[PDB]
Amino acid sequence: KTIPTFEPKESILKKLEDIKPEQVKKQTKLFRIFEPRQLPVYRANGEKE
Amino acid sequence: LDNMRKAGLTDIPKMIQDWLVDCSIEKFPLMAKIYSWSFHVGFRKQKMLDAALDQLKTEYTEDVDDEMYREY
Repeated sequence: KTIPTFEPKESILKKLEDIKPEQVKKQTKLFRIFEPRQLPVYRANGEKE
Repeated sequence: LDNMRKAGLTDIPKMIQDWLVDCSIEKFPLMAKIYSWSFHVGFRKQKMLDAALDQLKTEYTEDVDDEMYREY
């Protein structure tokens, strides 16, 4: 029998003695946004080195 | 009352129809009397299967509200 599936949001709780303090962020690799890359280059008049 | 007559009852629809002409409470215990004469006919001792299947017929639908069930 295909019963419908009523899902509340359920608002997951704790109490104060069971609140875990925090977990420190220790750093992984150095958070780069840019990196180098080889590209070709073209002298003035347009042609290539 | 049409079902009542269709089942084969003649005098007792007549008592319930001629009572409504006045709707008095002095003749009304008759109704109560009738309401007790129905349950002194016996039990409808049917089968376990079909008696469960009187209850175990379900019509569950994806057209109801959600505003209702959450408040419920």
